[PDB]
Amino acid sequence: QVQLVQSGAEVRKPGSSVKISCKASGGTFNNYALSWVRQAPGQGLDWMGEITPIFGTEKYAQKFQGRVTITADESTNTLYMDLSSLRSEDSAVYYCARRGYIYGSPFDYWGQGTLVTVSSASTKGPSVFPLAPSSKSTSGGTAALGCLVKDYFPEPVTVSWNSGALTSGVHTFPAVLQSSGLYSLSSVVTVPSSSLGTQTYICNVNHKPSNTKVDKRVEPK
Amino acid sequence: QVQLVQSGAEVRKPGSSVKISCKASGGTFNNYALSWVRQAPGQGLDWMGEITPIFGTEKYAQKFQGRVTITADESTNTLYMDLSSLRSEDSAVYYCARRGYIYGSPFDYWGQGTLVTVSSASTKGPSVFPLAPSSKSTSGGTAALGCLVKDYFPEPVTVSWNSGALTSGVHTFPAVLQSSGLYSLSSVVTVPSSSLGTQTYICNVNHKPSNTKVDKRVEP
Amino acid sequence: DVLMTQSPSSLSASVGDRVTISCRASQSISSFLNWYQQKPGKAPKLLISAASSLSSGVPSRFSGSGSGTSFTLTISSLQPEDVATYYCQQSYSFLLTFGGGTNVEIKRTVAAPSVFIFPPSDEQLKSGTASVVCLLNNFYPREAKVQWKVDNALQSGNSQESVTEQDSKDSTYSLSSTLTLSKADYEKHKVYACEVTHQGLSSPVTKSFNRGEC
Amino acid sequence: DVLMTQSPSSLSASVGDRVTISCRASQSISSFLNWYQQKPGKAPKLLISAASSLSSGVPSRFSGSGSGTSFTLTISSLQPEDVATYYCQQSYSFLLTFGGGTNVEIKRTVAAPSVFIFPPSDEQLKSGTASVVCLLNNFYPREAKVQWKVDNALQSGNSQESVTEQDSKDSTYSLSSTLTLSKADYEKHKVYACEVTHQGLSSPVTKSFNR
Repeated sequence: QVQLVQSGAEVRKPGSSVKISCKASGGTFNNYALSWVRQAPGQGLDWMGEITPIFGTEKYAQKFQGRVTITADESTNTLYMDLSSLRSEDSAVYYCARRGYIYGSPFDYWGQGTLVTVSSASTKGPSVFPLAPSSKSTSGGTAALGCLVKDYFPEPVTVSWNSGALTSGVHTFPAVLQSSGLYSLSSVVTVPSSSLGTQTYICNVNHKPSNTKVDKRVEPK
Repeated sequence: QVQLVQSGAEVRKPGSSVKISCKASGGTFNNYALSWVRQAPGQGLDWMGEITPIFGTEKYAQKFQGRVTITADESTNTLYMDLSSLRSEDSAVYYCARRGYIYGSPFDYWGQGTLVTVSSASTKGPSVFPLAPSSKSTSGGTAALGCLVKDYFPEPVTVSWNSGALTSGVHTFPAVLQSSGLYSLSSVVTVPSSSLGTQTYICNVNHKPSNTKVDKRVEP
Repeated sequence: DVLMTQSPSSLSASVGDRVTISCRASQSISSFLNWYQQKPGKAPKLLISAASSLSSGVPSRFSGSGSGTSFTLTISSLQPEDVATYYCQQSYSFLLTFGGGTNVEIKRTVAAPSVFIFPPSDEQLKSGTASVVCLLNNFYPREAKVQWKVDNALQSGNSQESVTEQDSKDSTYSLSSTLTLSKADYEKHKVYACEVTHQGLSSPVTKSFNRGEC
Repeated sequence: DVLMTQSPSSLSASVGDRVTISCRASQSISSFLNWYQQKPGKAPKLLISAASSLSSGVPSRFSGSGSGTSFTLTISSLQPEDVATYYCQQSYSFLLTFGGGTNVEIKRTVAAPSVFIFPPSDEQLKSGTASVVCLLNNFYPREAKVQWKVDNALQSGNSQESVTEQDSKDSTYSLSSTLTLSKADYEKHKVYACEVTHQGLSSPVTKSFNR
């Protein structure tokens, strides 16, 4: 209500179903209309359907009729979307969106989104390599330090630095799909070279699908 | 030998109109009365109306007065029906039927029928999958082979075997409407197991609403 | 309008039986009464016009009688290919009307079904879905039950069935039942079983396969 | 169904410029037109509802106008934090529909990239692949040419690039280019160089190491 909090990233095989939750954290779904909206890679917002619990009504976009069920559970104060017979094309970010039950109302509250990947490819955890600058590179007063997160499936990986402490001048690049069918990304921080003397620089990599949690300290070579 | 050949099955949105044609081959509509008759699923024949071009007359059943219009183009030997303001209740097979101009005549020629589906859903062609036994199932002496014609809209699909050379022992089942709102159908045939070794078995599937034509060899 | 009423609405008879169906008009229609035969998914076929005149090609086991308000169609010796719905229709009044139909069904000796089970095709599994099919072939009577079991767990809500019209040669039925799972759920279990209940089987017959060919 | 069409598909302007985005409906939607802001991998945020009603907390530099089939969103004073995709959406018909989006970018003074090169880690080389990385930091504009040379042999079809979202504060981009080689191929060569061409640099900048 104050905050729509969705379930974490999901990976499914084609033909399977996915159930995504949306918890009205510190509020309710009473006398609201609850929609699901998706955003496929590099595409726009696509409205899937809506329920208005108070009226016992539900409706879907024609192209999702027979594929999607939206259910609200008062007990858990949770809205669910179940998408069945998944295909590659259903790989997207799914958002819950709340609006007042009244005709014409706008979506004033959105969930953070849930990434769904639909693929028959096997889950595989990443190999994490340091991106270590030469001493010559750092001699100019700036140290570019990074971690290469290689050969994983599926998205996402999360990368932090110093377990949350370093955010300014962190660039975590969008993942690239390689010709192998595996993703890679890099995350780099650029810091004054002298800071290598006064603190550690540790990249924290989490790949939840493979239960991978890796920390790597990065130093110049 | 006159044959009345109707236009294909189609989906139409609620509130739209449908125009169906009926073409006389080996004959004409020039000295005949021309009726349309419909059959809603699992129901009886329901007479809609008739025109007699030779006498310039027309008549319509009270339950279709206004909504159905029947016309003829003798120059192309073609009869039409137009039904407007379609509702789900109008989903049905529509038949043209020809009879003599003379008072009291019976319907001695009928078209093959046209299935109109009133729905907001899109046309979708099927996927065709083989139904074949576990190899040990053939060790018995009778082999059942089939094709599963999955996820199409609207009805209907046609299934032949070996381009219509194989008819004995064929069972093409009624379509079932899945929870997805798409249809699925199976066609099966039983053959001597040994015939698996000496010829091909191919199912010929046609879904005309989507122009989907698939031939699928069936192999255990 | 002239209202046409047929009786009975359905009947069951043995091969070689004399079958009579009735058609009554709400007003006198003289001799202008026609009979059509219709098989499922086929156009109606004219059998008799002017109450009693057989169309060319119609076998003489078919006859029609009556005039005014009361008509009958008779099959002197019911044959397997006579299974159909029969419709009367008046051509006396300008607004033509059909009777509601009479379904003619055959009764015959009980025949237990042959049973075939089909694993999903590799082609369908490659797409992500597993349709498992059970065929009950050439049985009588029509009433039959299929239950699906996956590693002995009774399945509910994930199957659908269809039944053929009564066969024009042998008066039997066939039934297909399709169990639909995701490939991911299909790969979690080993034994796929179709349990068949029918009058011709003193105890249900179960056919199975083992996924991966166990 | 109502089809919502946005114009232009993208725009770039300077901080403080007034910019407008158009939204047209295929049929009259009365007042029932909403505008959202979305940053990449973030939830959309409601800006404007009922054509012209500003959501609480939204800066006054956002406004909306129109009715029927023609609507506009105006930003009177474009700020670096306004870089986003903006979507219109009709709430008139039974089945809701969005416009296709307008991508808003900031124009600022040219900034050349700071360039860094990373050899493959000894850790990676053990497992038989060599990833060489070139980093371009904090540059504007977006367009940049990154070429890989191995012993002066220009490399083809064995590199991939990734780019950051335009920075919400400084309006710059950063870019990574990754060269992938077998360990066998990497060990056969000495000079690894990434050559960068960009509008901020008088001559191409090359960063290199000897294996």
